[PDB]
Amino acid sequence: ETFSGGCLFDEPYSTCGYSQSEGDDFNWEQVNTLTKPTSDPWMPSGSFMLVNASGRPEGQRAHLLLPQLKENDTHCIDFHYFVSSKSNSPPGLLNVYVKVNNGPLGNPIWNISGDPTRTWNRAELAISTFWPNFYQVIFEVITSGHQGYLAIDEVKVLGHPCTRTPHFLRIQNVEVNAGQFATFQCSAIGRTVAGDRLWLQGIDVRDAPLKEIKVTSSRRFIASFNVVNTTKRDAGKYRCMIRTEGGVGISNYAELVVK
Ligand SMILES: *[C@@H]1O[C@H](CO)[C@@H](O[C@@H]2O[C@H](CO)[C@@H](O[C@H]3O[C@H](CO)[C@@H](O)[C@H](O[C@H]4O[C@H](CO)[C@@H](O)[C@H](O)[C@@H]4O)[C@@H]3O)[C@H](O)[C@H]2NC(C)=O)[C@H](O)[C@H]1NC(C)=O
Ligand SMILES: *[C@@H]1O[C@H](CO[C@H]2O[C@@H](C)[C@@H](O)[C@@H](O)[C@@H]2O)[C@@H](O[C@H]2O[C@H](CO)[C@@H](O)[C@H](O)[C@H]2NC(C)=O)[C@H](O)[C@H]1NC(C)=O
Ligand SMILES: *[C@@H]1O[C@H](CO)[C@@H](O)[C@H](O)[C@H]1NC(C)=O
Ligand code: NA
Ligand code: NA
Repeated sequence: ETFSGGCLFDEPYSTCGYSQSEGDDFNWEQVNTLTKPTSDPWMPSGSFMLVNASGRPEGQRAHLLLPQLKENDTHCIDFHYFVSSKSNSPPGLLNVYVKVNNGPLGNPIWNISGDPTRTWNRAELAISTFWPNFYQVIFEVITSGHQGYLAIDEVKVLGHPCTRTPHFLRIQNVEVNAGQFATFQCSAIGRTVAGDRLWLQGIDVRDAPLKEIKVTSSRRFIASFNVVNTTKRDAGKYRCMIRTEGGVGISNYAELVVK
């Protein structure tokens, strides 16, 4: 029993290999408004995972974890999400995390500050981590203190590149000596436009600046990030990150070596 990674929440979520945490503050609820309706104006319809934020203080955390995914083909994760609030004010933050090969949680690769618009919005994830390696998508709500709803009514894992996000190509470790720049060549397939934010995130390390985006064709660009005048207190793991109006794409972790 492997898992596609995805879930309509029509069956119990453990059917999809989704799980929760007992190490945090609560749990997501699983609802179906067709089988038990609700006259709550701020409630969405259908089958979904819900956070009810009523009588929850600020700071409270709750994780819905995807099965570990061990993909061969370049693929796409998209989820569909909903937020509502009685106040014109948000019920919580929603964060998406990726741990790769059982690693540290790291930072949210994608997040909304949860503005309560009671509509559904798509977001797609383009993760470059493949068999024999694996990763785990983790949905984390953190409550604002005000009442309302955050919901996810379906996650889909498709076997093709993401449409609204470029995806990165394997990026190799970088090795240099001392007082001299270290260049990361974040090479992608797809299109990038104005709004798009592009960045190299290093754990425990101040982020290298975007140095340039060099577009080679309608389907290929390289974003390059320069860590200048390098020392030992610079060495660690780096990753390519693109945020577009549609999703987030992330390369594998490249490592930095200093001689
Ligand atoms: C998001 O969180 C909110 C806080 O937990 C929920 O609001 C609560 O919703 C319930 C609705 O069931 C409401 O209280 C009802 O329950 C009482 C306790 O049993 C009861 O006295 C009333 O309901 C009915 O049940 C009794 C027998 O049990 C019968 O005598 C009657 O038939 C009676 O009508 C009562 O209305 C709360 O007022 C409300 N709590 C708060 C603090 O706001 C939301 O439901 C939840 N959203 C969803 C849809 O998940
Ligand atoms: C991702 O790809 C892995 C590649 O291994 C081989 O898979 C078979 C089908 C064949 O196409 C080979 O040429 C290919 O390299 C898959 O690994 C599995 O391969 C077998 C079929 O499941 C299986 O007997 C074997 O035990 C298994 N594991 C290994 C390490 O070889 C893997 O299944 C695949 N995952 C998916 C479904 O994406
Ligand atoms: C979370 O997302 C916002 C955009 O909503 C971004 O600018 C902010 O800095 C992000 N923080 C992270 C990366 O956790
Ligand atoms: Na939980
Ligand atoms: Na659903």
